[PDB]
Amino acid sequence: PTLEWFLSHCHIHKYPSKSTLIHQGEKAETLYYIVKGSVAVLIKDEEGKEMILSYLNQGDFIGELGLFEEGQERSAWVRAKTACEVAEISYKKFRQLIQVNPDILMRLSAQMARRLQVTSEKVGNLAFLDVTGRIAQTLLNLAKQPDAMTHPDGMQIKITRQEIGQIVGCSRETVGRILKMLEDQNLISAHGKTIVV
Amino acid sequence: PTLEWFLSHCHIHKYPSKSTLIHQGEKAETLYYIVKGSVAVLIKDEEGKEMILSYLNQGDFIGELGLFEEGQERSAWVRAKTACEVAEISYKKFRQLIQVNPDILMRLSAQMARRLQVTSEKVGNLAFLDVTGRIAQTLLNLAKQPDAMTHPDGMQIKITRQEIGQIVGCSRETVGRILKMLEDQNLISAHGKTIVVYG
DNA sequence: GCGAAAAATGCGAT
DNA sequence: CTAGATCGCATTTTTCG
DNA sequence: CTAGATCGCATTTTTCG
DNA sequence: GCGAAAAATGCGAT
Ligand SMILES: Nc1ncnc2c1ncn2[C@@H]1O[C@@H]2COP(=O)(O)O[C@H]2[C@H]1O
Ligand SMILES: Nc1ncnc2c1ncn2[C@@H]1O[C@@H]2COP(=O)(O)O[C@H]2[C@H]1O
Repeated sequence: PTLEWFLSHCHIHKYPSKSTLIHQGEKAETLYYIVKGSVAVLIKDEEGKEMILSYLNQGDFIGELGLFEEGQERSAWVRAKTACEVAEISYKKFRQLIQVNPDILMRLSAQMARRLQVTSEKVGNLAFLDVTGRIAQTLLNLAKQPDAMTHPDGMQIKITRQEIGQIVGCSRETVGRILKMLEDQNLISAHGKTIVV
Repeated sequence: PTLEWFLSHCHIHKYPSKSTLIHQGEKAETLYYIVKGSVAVLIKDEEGKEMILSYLNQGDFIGELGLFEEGQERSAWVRAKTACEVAEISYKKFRQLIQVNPDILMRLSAQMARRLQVTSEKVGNLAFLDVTGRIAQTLLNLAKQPDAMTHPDGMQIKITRQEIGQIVGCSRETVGRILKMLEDQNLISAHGKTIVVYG
């Protein structure tokens, strides 16, 4: 619709399965717009480990956190999860775009409000829950949002235990030791591809 | 300027220290703008624990995360830390003050801008750092906000060991038990209040 | 600027 | 193995009439 | 106490030409 | 739409 004026005012780039869409700490002067696919958002800790703050997808503005005050630079890594096509465009341009139309400012603004929410619940989650109850939370959230292939008795996921650990905050060998517990209990199913029965 | 206009249509109220401005859960439909004083945004889980996602001062907007979708709930309690002056409009109303002047829709979104970058880091200090690290990062965090009186060396923050905990996630005990030595380490000294960078 | 009362802290071996 | 979490109510420490 | 973390490497599983 | 190659897993006494 309105978001139609934008799409054809930006570019279409190509990034394969693993390219790092944007890197931490590098003066933000352009916002991406995932056309097809899904990137993942991550910050890391001195010793090297990563944590997956979020999983953006098909139609989510990216790297916006700075279109509002020059002098800023990245705050997280974004590496394409699948095959992603990103709609590139500078901040200034995009800016003079808003003066033409307002509506388009009223879109991501939301996007960045829905995240401010979720993330609060991640702190709500990381501090009010022990790893078990957190893996349960994270499986549901992945049984939700797209890509979760339907299955006979529920939704199906495709994620590595090593990976769960990152969204959550625990170690490789607990995520998987928990999944077995859940497995045994009959809450889900497991095999490199888990089903959240 | 582009705000006196914004306050033009904006019933304004004076809330007293410690008053609940907003309930986490309640149906959301009104915006707010703090023209004086300051609040604190906090979440709390059923067994009774609480957390401080942040403190909000003058110029800050509050309860604006339901402003984009019809039918959200207020995502967290907000309680005046002092006596505030708060202006309100009403969602439906705001949306109109936008079409006619989309600028007032900017300032706000550049706020959340930051708020997201910030609350984001909360998540990262929490899963990455130890209670200590998170106190060291908390002391400085506060040591530089609208209320840090200048001490000959560094400055004088004013806080209780329990606020810290709420901001950190650990206990009333472990905080001090963890503050004593951080003091013996000789970077700061406490006693009812604390001074950052030697005292 | 003095109190009584309301709050905020400290203990530690599990 | 290690970081923190805890509980009953005695104390400093703070608030404001 | 009690929830979680580690490490070196045989197996398994999943990925990529 | 096979297979070597490259990643993810499972173990526990501490
Ligand atoms: N908590 C979050 N939830 C979702 N997306 C985020 C979050 N934090 C950062 N990002 C995204 O990651 C991007 C990294 O670059 P920017 O800081 O430009 O903008 C950031 C956002 O688009
Ligand atoms: N993570 C956060 N950081 C700062 N403020 C927040 C956060 N989460 C919620 N809030 C604020 O608290 C308000 C609670 O109600 P709303 O969701 O309407 O709007 C929310 C924001 O104004």
